[PDB]
Amino acid sequence: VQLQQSGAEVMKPGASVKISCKGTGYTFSSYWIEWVKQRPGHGLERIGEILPGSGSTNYNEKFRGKATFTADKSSKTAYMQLSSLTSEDSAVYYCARYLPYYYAMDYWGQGTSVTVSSAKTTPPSVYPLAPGSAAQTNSMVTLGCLVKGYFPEPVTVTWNSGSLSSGVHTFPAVLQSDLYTLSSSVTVPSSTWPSETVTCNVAHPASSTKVDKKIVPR
Amino acid sequence: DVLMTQTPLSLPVSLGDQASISCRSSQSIVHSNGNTYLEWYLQKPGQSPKLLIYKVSNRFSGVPDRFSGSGSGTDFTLKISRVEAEDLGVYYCFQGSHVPWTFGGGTKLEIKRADAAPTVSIFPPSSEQLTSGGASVVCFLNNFYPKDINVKWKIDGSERQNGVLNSWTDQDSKDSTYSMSSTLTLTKDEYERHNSYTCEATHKTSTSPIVKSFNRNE
Amino acid sequence: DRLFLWIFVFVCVFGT
Amino acid sequence: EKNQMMTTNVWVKQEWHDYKLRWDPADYENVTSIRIPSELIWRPDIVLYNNADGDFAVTHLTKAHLFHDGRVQWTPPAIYKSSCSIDVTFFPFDQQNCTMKFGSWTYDKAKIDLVNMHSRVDQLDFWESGEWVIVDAVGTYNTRKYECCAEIYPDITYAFVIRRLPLFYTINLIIPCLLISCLTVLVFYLPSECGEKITLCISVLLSLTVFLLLITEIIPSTSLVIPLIGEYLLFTMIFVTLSIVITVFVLNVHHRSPRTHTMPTWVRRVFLDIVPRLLLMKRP
Amino acid sequence: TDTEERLVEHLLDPSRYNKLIRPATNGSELVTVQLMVSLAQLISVHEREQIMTTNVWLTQEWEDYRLTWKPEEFDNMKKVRLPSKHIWLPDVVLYNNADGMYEVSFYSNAVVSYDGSIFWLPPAIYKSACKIEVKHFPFDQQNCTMKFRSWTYDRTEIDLVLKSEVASLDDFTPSGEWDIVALPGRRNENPDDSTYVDITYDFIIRRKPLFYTINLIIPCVLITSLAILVFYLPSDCGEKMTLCISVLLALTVFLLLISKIVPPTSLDVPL
Amino acid sequence: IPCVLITSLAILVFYLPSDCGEKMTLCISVLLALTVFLLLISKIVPPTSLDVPL
Amino acid sequence: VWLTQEWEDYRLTWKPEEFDNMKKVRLPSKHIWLPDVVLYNNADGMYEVSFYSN
Ligand SMILES: *[C@@H]1O[C@H](CO)[C@@H](O[C@@H]2O[C@H](CO)[C@@H](O[C@@H]3O[C@H](CO)[C@@H](O)[C@H](O[C@H]4O[C@H](CO)[C@@H](O)[C@H](O)[C@@H]4O)[C@@H]3O)[C@H](O)[C@H]2NC(C)=O)[C@H](O)[C@H]1NC(C)=O
Ligand SMILES: *[C@@H]1O[C@H](CO)[C@@H](O)[C@H](O)[C@H]1NC(C)=O
Ligand SMILES: *[C@@H]1O[C@H](CO)[C@@H](O)[C@H](O)[C@H]1NC(C)=O
Ligand SMILES: CC(=O)OCC[N+](C)(C)C
Repeated sequence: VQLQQSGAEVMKPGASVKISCKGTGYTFSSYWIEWVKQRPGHGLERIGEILPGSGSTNYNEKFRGKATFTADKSSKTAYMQLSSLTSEDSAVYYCARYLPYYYAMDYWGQGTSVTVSSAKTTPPSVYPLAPGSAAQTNSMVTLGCLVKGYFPEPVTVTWNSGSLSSGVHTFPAVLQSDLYTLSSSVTVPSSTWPSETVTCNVAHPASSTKVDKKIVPR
Repeated sequence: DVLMTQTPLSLPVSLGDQASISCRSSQSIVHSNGNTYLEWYLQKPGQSPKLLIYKVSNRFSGVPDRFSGSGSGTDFTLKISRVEAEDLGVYYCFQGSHVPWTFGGGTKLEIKRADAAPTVSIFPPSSEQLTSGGASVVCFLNNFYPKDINVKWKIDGSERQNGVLNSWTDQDSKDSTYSMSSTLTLTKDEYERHNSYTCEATHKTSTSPIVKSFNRNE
Repeated sequence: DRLFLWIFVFVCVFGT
Repeated sequence: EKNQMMTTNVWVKQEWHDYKLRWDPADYENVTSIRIPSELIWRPDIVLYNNADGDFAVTHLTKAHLFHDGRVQWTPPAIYKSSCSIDVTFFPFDQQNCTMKFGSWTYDKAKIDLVNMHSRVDQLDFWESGEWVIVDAVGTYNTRKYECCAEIYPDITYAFVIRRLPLFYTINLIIPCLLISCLTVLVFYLPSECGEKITLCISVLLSLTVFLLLITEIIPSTSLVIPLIGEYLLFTMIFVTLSIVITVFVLNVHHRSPRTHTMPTWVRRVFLDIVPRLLLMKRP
Repeated sequence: TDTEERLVEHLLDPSRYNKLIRPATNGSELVTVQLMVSLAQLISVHEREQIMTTNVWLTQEWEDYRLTWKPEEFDNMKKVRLPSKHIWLPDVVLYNNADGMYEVSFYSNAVVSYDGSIFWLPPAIYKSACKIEVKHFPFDQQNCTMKFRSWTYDRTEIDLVLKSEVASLDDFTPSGEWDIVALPGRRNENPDDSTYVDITYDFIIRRKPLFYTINLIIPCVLITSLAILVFYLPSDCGEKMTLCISVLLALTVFLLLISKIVPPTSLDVPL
Repeated sequence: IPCVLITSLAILVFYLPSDCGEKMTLCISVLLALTVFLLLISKIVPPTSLDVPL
Repeated sequence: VWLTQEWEDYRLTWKPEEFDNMKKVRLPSKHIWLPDVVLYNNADGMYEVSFYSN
């Protein structure tokens, strides 16, 4: 069996989005479809369920009136339509099988990330950083690579053909006011930093952008 | 809606240790037929959840035998005999007895080990930042443990809280440590007016906060 | 009958 | 309406061609058509899909009319008990829509195809009932695919729109209920010294409850919609129960004396100065 | 067509086809029958006599080596429709029926593939006895089962098999009084018998309570709320007896009606 | 249980004062309720004359 | 009910070795001699069994 969900979405606040879950390899009409919301922060929340066979649907108190379930029997697809969107609705939505009181929710969808924001597509703005001038130089020193003013996710940062993969600590993106960013620092020997060349890459498949800015000593 | 509470919110336990997660219900979730419909789901990072235990006395197919469960009408617990690296993730308790059905709060699982001191670093802006007209100040803390970490943006005798970013990294695999990259975005009109920039960070390993600072005047 | 009114109100409340 | 079934007496007119049952009337004394038992020849297996406590297929098996050019005409009778969802929001002024779905059971569209003999159900020999009127009865041709089978199966679905004639239930339920409802407010104009307020309000409540129960023996036990008459009866029952509570309270207030009660000053002021004046009722 | 009628005559020729003999070769091999229930409507649940009425399509599939032919010898025909009354059938019946109607309603044709595969999908109106749980009426949830067995051949001759783990709802019409929850099927054997096999379907159904709430529960609460008023009624009005006797009458009537609807049996009494 | 409850009220009429003006209501109601239950029981049992239910 | 019935019909014997060691077969009850055993004290006038199985 297999549950296939629709692709990622990006909608402005106040709009409505309809994401679909399509199942195959089993009797679609005889299994409930459970909808689960996972806010990026933490926690799993059950929006509700629908039985495609009949029209029966259930909703959690927190989502009553916010979401509506519909199912198509000809094509093995179930839809969830989200009402007026807000920034709080940005999360990953999962669809899963379920037969109450018997074998329960053993197959899940891939996940359909939804982003709500008024911003538009923006390419990365990588600003490489180097150790401060006023700082003692020891055997070990970190590196600096920054990306900011980009939208939407994801952005991949790597070195020159993976020159130095291990020892890096890439951090999750965060919003300042309207756009995301990213940070990544890696440690290289002080005898290698000025001698060997180290650079961080940036890739924005959504914006079809790729940048390569080397960092040099101050 | 029946509310389900999980304790502890986190459970650091080294490899091979006994792990106990308890889920408690706001009401009895026993069913007439004789079975109690409680389920435990594990979601490793970047993956959809998986079914581990259903009808706690029972267990799903394809899961290691170490997992087990037990409980009564209102108290339930899950036990892991021997913990391993692949067992890291988040565990949720799901009740399938009273409509609507609700998930648990989620109990993240960590592996404990010898705590290591942070390797703090501060990176001033770059030339491209000056040309653009910004001031990207980033403070780095790499390979530290445990989460008892706090960073303070003390600048030239003044502590700045507005515009302070928080972003840490999940426990790694090779090192099983944490990291964090807080930033303070400044403007050219204000970046030059101040002289001394310091990043005060405190950790359990070294009770006295570690100091790393530089001065603009050079 | 006031005493019995008290008693019956109590029992009717418990009937909930 | 209670069991959501419709019983009809119909003639299932069928007509097809058989290539083997052909002859030249010149070779048989100008015999142009015969009548033969319908069980000696091939027939289509048309069945009622939404059967409910009836027969899925035709069982009488009357004789078929066979013509010399191969045409076969078969018009057997059938009694059908189909399922149809009943809507009683406006009962007894309600209009129902009961459908009948007919199709071949084991032949797909590539082997047997249906043709509307006529869009409108024939009513030239209809026997009027006196309870319903057939507003409209049209057959629609549909094709759809089932999970059993890889081929398309056609069907003709007949939608019977029937309107109830309301006089009977009007007289026997609606107007008695209105007459009872006319009495729900009288208890407040009855003097407290008559000693008959409780009789009146209790009788009204019990009669309303009996009529609600009588109504419940007709309508289907479905939770999708609530009849308007049922809602009106329930709300009238609630307000009559409230009036009984108020009547007990008023009777208690009326029989009060200085030997058992003291009148608060605020009670005196309110109910002897303001409310009497607001109601346009002035003490002597 | 001439070829089709030639093939039909050849396949059903009673000289070389006996419909009363199991199509088992090699001596004492078993015939596997695939089974699958499809629900079209839940016509009614009658709590009083504990009977469920359903309109189901009972898919049956098996192999008959005597109904084989070579397509090249018959104009390249791949399948044919044979009347199910003139071929061997597995006597699969609803074993836990009520009123004694074991069999199917229609007896449609069977679709026969050239390789010998039989496909049979006859409609049926079934009545099955199921225990009713009245304790939580009108918020009750029933568990009514359908048991399917061959009453002629034991497990040594035909083995029943489930085509799917659930009953199908691909062509269902929603009830309007009962909500469908789950329709799982299971294949059962008896470890102490060795000749017993059946396939059972559980219909977990949930009652939609609005109708009986509005029409029974609220009036009951209204009448119960008047039970206390008698003690606030002054003794001078001369109406205490009327009130209390009328309340007792109404309560007795409602008890009798509810008992007519949902009988209190020994195991459980409705709350 | 309904029959026992009704029959327990048979003697109450003799403790009811003549001034309350409600003896007839109680005794008539008791009689009619008993008659109704007797009729219901008659509907339940077969209409045979070999013996009377206790 | 199931009305279990058993008797001997000497005319329905065979040697198993001549028939591939078959020990029993199913014959349609309509085609063999049956003892016509029925319920005499029935009401509604139904005497025989429901299906006439093998
Ligand atoms: C609807 O009614 C049907 C019929 O009554 C009912 O089916 C029964 O369900 C029970 C519960 O699952 C079955 O009993 C179980 O059978 C399994 C299979 O062998 C056993 O493994 C079970 O024992 C284990 O599990 C128990 C619970 O975890 C433990 O307590 C026990 O110690 C074992 O670990 C248990 O015996 C029973 O076999 C079926 N009966 C039939 C005829 O199918 C169904 O459950 C009802 N459904 C609802 C929703 O009410
Ligand atoms: C044959 O009979 C029909 C009546 O069915 C008549 O109309 C027709 O003229 C006749 N023809 C001949 C040649 O007798
Ligand atoms: C009656 O119902 C059928 C099927 O639901 C629908 O096609 C038709 O439009 C309906 N007619 C009316 C008048 O409601
Ligand atoms: C082939 C066969 O028996 O089909 C029956 C079901 N139907 C009418 C939906 C196709």
